Amino acid sequence: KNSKIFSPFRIIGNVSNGVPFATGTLGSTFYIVTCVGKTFQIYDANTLHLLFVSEKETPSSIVALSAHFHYVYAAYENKVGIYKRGIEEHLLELETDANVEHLCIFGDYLCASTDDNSIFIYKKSDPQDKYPSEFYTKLTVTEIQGGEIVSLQHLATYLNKLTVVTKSNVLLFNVRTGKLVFTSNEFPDQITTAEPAPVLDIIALGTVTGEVIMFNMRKGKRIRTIKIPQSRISSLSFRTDGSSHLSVGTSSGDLIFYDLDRRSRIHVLKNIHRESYGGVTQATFLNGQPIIVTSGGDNSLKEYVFDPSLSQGSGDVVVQPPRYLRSRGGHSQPPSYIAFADSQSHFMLSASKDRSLWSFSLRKDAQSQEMSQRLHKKQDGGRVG
Amino acid sequence: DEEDIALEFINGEKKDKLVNMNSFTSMFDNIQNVQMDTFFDRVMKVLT
Amino acid sequence: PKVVREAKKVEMTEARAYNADADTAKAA
Amino acid sequence: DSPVLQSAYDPSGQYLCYVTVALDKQRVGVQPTQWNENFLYLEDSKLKVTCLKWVNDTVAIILGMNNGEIWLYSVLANEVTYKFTTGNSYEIKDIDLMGNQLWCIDSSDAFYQFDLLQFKLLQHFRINNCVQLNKLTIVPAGDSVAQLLVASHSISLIDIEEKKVVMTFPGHVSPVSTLQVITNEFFISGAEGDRFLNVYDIHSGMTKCVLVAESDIKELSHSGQADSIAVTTEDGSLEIFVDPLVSGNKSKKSSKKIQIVSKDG
Amino acid sequence: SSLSDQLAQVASNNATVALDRKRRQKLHSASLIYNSKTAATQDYDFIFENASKALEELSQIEPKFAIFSRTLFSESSISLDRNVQTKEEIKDLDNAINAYLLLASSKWYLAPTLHATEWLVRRFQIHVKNTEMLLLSTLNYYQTPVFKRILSIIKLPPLFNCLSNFVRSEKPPTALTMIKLFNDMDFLKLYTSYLDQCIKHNATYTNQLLFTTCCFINVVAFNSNNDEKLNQLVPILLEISAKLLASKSKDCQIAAHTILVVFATALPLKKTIILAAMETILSNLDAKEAKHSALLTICKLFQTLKGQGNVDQLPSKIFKLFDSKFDTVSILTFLDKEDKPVCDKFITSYTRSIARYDRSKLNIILSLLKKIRLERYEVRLIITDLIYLSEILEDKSQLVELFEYFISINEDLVLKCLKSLGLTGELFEIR
Amino acid sequence: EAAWIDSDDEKIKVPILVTNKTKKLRTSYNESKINGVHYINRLRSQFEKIYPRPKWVDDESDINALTKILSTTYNYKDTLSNSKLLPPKKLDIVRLKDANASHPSHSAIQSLSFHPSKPLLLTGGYDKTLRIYHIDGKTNHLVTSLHLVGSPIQTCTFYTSLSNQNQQNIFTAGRRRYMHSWDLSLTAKIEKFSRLYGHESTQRSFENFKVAHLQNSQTNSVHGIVLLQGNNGWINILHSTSGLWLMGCKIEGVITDFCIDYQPISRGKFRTILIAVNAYGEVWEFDLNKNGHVIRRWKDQGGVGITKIQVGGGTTTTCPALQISKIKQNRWLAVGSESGFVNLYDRNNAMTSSTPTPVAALDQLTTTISNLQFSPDGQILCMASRAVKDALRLVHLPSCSVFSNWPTSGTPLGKVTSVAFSPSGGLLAVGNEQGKVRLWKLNHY
RNA sequence: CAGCGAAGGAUUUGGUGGAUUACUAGCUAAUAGCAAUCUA
Repeated sequence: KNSKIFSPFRIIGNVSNGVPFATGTLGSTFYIVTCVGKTFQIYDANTLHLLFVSEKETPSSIVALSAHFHYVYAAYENKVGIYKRGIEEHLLELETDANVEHLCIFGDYLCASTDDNSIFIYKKSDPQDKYPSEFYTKLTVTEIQGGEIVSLQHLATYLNKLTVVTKSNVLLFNVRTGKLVFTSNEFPDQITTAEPAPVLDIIALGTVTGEVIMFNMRKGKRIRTIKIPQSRISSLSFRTDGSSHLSVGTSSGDLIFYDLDRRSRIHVLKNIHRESYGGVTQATFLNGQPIIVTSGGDNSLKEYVFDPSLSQGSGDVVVQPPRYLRSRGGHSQPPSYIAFADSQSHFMLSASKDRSLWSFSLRKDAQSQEMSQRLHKKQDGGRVG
Repeated sequence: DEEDIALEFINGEKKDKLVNMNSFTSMFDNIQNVQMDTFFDRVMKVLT
Repeated sequence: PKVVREAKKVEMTEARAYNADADTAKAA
Repeated sequence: DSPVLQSAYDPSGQYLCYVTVALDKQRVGVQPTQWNENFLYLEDSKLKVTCLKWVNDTVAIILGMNNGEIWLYSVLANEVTYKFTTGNSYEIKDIDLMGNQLWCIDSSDAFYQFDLLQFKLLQHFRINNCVQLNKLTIVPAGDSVAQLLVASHSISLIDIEEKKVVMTFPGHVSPVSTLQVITNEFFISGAEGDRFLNVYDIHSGMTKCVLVAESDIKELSHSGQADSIAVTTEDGSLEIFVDPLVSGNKSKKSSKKIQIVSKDG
Repeated sequence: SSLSDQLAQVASNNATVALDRKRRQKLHSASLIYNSKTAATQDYDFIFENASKALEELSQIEPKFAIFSRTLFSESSISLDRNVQTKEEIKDLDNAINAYLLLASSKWYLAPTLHATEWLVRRFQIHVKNTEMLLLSTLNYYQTPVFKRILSIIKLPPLFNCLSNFVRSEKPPTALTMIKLFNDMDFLKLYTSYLDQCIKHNATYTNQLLFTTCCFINVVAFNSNNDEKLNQLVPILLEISAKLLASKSKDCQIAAHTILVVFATALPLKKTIILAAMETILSNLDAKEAKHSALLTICKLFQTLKGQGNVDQLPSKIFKLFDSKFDTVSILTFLDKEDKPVCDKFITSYTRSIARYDRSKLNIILSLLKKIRLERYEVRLIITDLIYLSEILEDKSQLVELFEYFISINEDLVLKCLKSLGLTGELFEIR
Repeated sequence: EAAWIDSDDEKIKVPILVTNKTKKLRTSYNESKINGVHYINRLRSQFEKIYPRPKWVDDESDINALTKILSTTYNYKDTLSNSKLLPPKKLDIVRLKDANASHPSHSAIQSLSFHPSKPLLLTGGYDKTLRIYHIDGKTNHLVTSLHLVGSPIQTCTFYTSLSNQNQQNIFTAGRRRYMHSWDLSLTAKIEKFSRLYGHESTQRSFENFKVAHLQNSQTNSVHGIVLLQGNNGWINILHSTSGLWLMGCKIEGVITDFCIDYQPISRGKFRTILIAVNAYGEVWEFDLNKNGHVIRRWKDQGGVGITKIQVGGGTTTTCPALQISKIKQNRWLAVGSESGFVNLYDRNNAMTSSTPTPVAALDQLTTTISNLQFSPDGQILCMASRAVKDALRLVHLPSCSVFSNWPTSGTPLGKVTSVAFSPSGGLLAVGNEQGKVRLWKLNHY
């Protein structure tokens, strides 16, 4: 209900929820747009401060968001909201009742897809204005053409093409004439992730068994396959600072860094995010940067940096393992008990059902930090029980 | 009889000789001008 | 003395990225 | 603390089936209520009894273990007769049956249909917008195989054919630990940790009464026409409410209290 | 950071270029041969001509150095300056230097390679710029005054940091310090890269391989009681084990067998990886010494296998491959060896495989069962497989002969296997 | 080369100099509108110079299997699945609830035992109150607690008959000249054995006894035996049901301890042997299913005063059998000294020696040992003193290596005085003098 | 000496990362272009 005394303000102490985030560049900066339930949030990536929030909530929960340069495309129950600086600038109502599932942005054509393999693509009225505002057409993938959808994206250097990734097949489109062009081969198991590569026209796509196929869509083939035992894969990425490094993220909370020039595991990371809250929901390299931004479903966002090598002569063969860098988290379960620390209403304390205690700061949301459970040693001779 | 055949299974194992951190320091005294087959026999006799 | 496994101040270098704006066209 | 892991009465209250642990292995014992020594042991420590229910009519327990099996276990022949598998190796959280048809609920939130006359898996469905789920109860309206009542932490109601949430209820701050239908319109809910049972209407969803114990509830029995509700507190006392649905107009207190003290203090 | 370290970086960057007379003589006075006040008056042509003489005598004792005469020890090389030319030709320069360094890694016992490499040091400045390949090429000779000299003149790389109290000390660095050098995988991935280059150039030899293998088993020894470190350290030692078997030399093959046997007794591996290791060490087996050592290491690999499924069938394509590389009479005389190594689990799997995938020549299994003693679950599984074999194919004199031998010793075993499967009356019916 | 042809891009034309970012990929200052496939090739080269083209795409298009399996898996240890045995030098203990915590004790814990099949622990101390607990991993309570005045008990144990398994007699004894038997029947009926028939001049105490089955060997009246110690060299074997002196055996030199080793003879026949030591440490090994006469005698390699001998591996007092066919020949013997040196002997070759060498002669705990017991399956040896705190070690065998990870200094063992195992559960129980008995379990079992 | 006491305990010290002011994104020639380029 509406009130007359208290107005709601903000849900503080909340970082991620498990929706795959997106990233965007501005000059030589990087911002991370993460979802928190209904509103989203825009961090930066250098100091990982908060920068923006949506000025008002969404009707349903946000299911999928992406980001071009200034603009953030949120997607919930039936619509896609084009946002600027955390302020909504244009709704886009889809021509259905079907719930939207995924989207991509490229060139002029925005492209969103519902939960029945129906793809509304939209077009900018003027090839000069800032965001796609005008409905162009509606493609529809049928069950003859492939399975039910799981991602879509326009990989690079393709003249107004698109790549829909189903559960059984990869299938391109020419979005100007609305035409399919190239259905791929058959794939014998369910695939769940597909991210493009910074090399020419190939896309890495990982299955429910732990294999990564590398489809070359211009050739229509596969180039290589990375096999991994019984890992429910969740999120791929590539590193683009020259030294080629693939990075898979397994929903068992694993992050595996593969070299590709010599097909070797560089370093595994175990239990980076918690298993039960989804594992590694989304992990990506910032392009032209040797850092990693991971986000789990357990209300945590992390950055892992790759150090320079210690072998000044060998170089790319000896790779230092990833350090841990800045991270922002809350507790991952609903908070049990809540206090206010100071009279100035600056710090507040939470203690949650996951047995952690945090000092949130409701003034500036990079000051919130976990209190630490390291016992002061008994200076009378006793041993800690 | 399943725990009996399991107990016979664990009975059928002889004394191995484990490795420990100061078992192979002696090889560095005769790493010089020694044929590698004789080295392999030396490491197997210090192993078992 | 052990090998100095040592971190440093990290810095975000310049990005250099293809953008998708040049990937569409129009019939003339 | 109780060395009984869990226990349940047969309908009409003559036998008790209780799971205890005995040298890191659970064993199930049955006992009448006016000696029996057929302890069904379990195999290993990684296999413990999560939930159990009598059936009614070759007399049998069914025992949902913590791996994805329902051991339909006869009491006369001292062994598990049938082993209802699931597809996942996930630990189940509750079972409830009506006639032939039986429902199981997973840790991965799925709902499983079984039939103890034909030993198949009928259907298999997870649903959106209910995630932490730990116990259900089929709502009886004669042959209402539809409209079962699922509960953890906010109680939901589910038709089995339209397969959506039809009505949500104010749950508790804790996970629900007892969920017992008492009439054709009312059901007891009670969480763990809390002293506060509450009767909910299943049509309008308004709380009629809140039953206040004097300690934490552990289990409860009720009469057939809900004219008497006996709960057992956590500290081992017993609180029996007489006539809980007749009006202390909103929060009914404990009517009679029974403890069993020895003569040794 | 701060200014002092911020330009100590550029000092280390431009340490190779001499900027005046004092730094020029402090840079030129580094030498593998002469001391400081002698070396500060040499010119380039002097050390070049005696190095070229050292090179041509080294090239007639090894015919693969005239290429370095043509492209690195030529007359224009005394005018070729290193830090005056672009990154691509300096890349050509130092990979040619690395080729020379791994090629001349063997010759360091004899002074022609010292005088051959000292001009390379004095001119192309490998004692400051190309230091890594130099150190881990001459690391075998660590009790020698050539290594003490080269470590006294080197500028020490960030990996070899444990040696920095052995610069200009008369004590050679000890074996414990060599292990503590080898004891991190940042060094080990480097050293495996270097050994990969040595394999694909075939510059491997009996002293480098001996030293490498001895330090690797000492690393595994230090990481005996660290399960996480040992599991971290698997996929590099096993990696170069498999890359070491891909070569042709008997010495690197038996070095692969050595690291494999010590690693298998270090920690219990899985059945699939130990079977892949068995077929891998078999799939490139040529010389007789490699045959002998590989048989010993296969027996010990299978002896250090626990859990159920330990004495099961090795499959068909590894079984016929084992029989192709090793005939039956070699197995028989190896079992006839008087030292009697413990090979009971491998021989058990071998008996079950010869009874299931050949089922034709049972004189072999009877003979070697006579030749060794064997434990009870092993012989129980053998006679169970024999029961299944005797019922699928018709009984023979060899089969009933070994059966009555297992009557003659330990009757109640085959009685209890008949109690599991049938009855001794039914077995005498099938007699 | 392309598996598909778009057939639409070649008829397009784009003025590339409309904006800033698309005007650098011209090639002349007079060309304005370019063809589609030319445009694709131009921006394709622009992509290939904005990210370079590495070698791993043009590598290929998918003696090797070691590399292949090594690049496949991560966990390079099989022990997740079965393991069937112990891992050496690092065991998987966990802690449980303190088994004295429900109803505590006051004196030391001089005896501690398990029921052979039922989940029952027995505790007995000098405060002459033998308690019995039902034990489990969460909260373990006191079933009964017999108290008997004027008899501070020293050692006490369970016993079941091998034949009909429905006897469940406790036997208890202290420093006095009487011991007590008990048929447990969930008000108790206990009998007081004190009738010494043959020898009455050799017991100043009953404080050391064992209980052991035997066969009749002309019939099969398998029945019990109490084995009491004496004072000079005397150990007397009684009956357990009746109380008759069966016979006695004297060794030369002072008895320090003794143990019982059974061995099968046929399917349904078995033979019991008693092993006894001096302080000097030459043992007598004599069967007692016929009359008690020495069939083997040899000598421990060392020891000035040896303190405690315990056999194990197969079945024994602490791990008893239930069916007569379920009885098993032992494997390991162990002898422990006042100096702390425990030798452990194999007994698959050392029935032939007449002077056997030890498999290992370990010494890790310094002071004198008091209790040592094997596992019910013969993989853990458990050694413990009664002199200093944290004076217990666990030895993995057949590798004969002490476990390193446990016990640390921070374990709350206390000054240990007794220890016992589970028959099956791998549930270990330690007792000290200050009263409490603590409980651990071994996760491999 | 004691007790405390779940597969160690107790200290010295470097580096990095987050705070120490109250969280509206980068650059430039700034009612716009850039982020692959401001050049013709």
